[PDB]
Amino acid sequence: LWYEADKRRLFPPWIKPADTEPPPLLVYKWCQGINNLQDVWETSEGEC
Amino acid sequence: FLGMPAPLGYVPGLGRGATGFTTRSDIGPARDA
Amino acid sequence: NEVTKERTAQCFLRVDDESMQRFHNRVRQILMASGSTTFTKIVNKWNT
Amino acid sequence: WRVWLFFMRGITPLLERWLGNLLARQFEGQRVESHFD
Amino acid sequence: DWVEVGLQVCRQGYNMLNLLIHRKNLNYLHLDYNFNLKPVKTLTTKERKKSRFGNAFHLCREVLRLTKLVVDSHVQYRLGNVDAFQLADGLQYIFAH
Amino acid sequence: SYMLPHLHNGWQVDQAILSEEDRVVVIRFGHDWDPTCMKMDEVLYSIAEKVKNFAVIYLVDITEVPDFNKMYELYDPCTVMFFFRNKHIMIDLGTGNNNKINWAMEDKQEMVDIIETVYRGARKGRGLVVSPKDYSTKYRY
RNA sequence: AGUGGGUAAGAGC
Repeated sequence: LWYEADKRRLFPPWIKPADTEPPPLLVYKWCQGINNLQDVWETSEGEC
Repeated sequence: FLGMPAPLGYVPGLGRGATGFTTRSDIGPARDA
Repeated sequence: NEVTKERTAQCFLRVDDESMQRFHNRVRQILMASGSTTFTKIVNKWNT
Repeated sequence: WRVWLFFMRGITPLLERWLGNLLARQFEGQRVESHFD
Repeated sequence: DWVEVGLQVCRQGYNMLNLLIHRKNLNYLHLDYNFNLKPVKTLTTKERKKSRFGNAFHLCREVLRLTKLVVDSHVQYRLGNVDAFQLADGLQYIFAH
Repeated sequence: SYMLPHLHNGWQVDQAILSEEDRVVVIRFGHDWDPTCMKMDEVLYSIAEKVKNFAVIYLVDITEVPDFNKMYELYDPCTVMFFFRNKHIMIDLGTGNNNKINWAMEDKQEMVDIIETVYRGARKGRGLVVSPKDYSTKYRY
């Protein structure tokens, strides 16, 4: 079942843990994705 | 044997060859000579 | 950031309290289950 | 002197009872769960 | 006289402690007149286990030693070896150390 | 407690010790109403039948039978004595008092091990047996 | 700071 589910992408990327990242790498990737959002650390116009 | 009284003038400490012990001096009454 | 390539954010890490509790519980059950157990087994469990 | 006397007024009962039991003719001398059952 | 009573009480306490020491006819624990208890010889390990006294006994021994020190300071002052100032200093040193 | 046999006078205790030629006699010295004695009683009753082959259990109330209190130092709330062929057997439990088990043991497996080790050591003619489990530390953590 | 948790058992003289 897992071989099939990886053959045809039944599980979208957000499903974790994947066979590519250890959980600490998952945390690092989450932090990096949060940081890499376009103008995520903006508070001049009150966005949160 | 259960249900039988002790013989008169018998020391249960004796009659068996038993010997006591003294782990310390704080326990037990003072030995009398 | 993947565009500015600058230090936009700072990430401070910490070990979760649940993880510390789990580790303490593991060490406690290693120790308390050592009445009849070789020293090498205890040291290997602690090392692991 | 007074500090040690005030220690003595409280330490006296312990030694008194201990020696009274010790010098007496006859010497005298994990339970939470296994209490009710 | 108070010094007489102190000497009498020191002697009586020594006698009581000696009676307690020789409780099971174990006569190898020598207690001196300054309330220092020591084995008379190299006692065997069986004897050393058999000659264990609780914390209460040693507390009593040391408190009687303290009273012995006080009464001995008074006796030394009465004899004339130490002045009244020296007696007071000795008593203060006893009660501080 | 009440299930196990009870000895009422010191002569009965002597007869019980003498009459056993090939079984270790385990005697609980204490008071039936003592909670620690209650733990010893319940453990012994739990394993009174498992070790019937090579042991026997007797209960003695030191208030009604004080005849050993001086000689056996029967002043702890509960003590356990092991005898083999009219000879008291010592156990190097690790607590510094090899003469008796003066504390309550929760595990019945530990007491079965103690009885079996006592039987093995005393059958070989030895008078002191080394306990299978150390008891200088309660292993609480 | 501190006591311990350090008793080999056995044979009769």
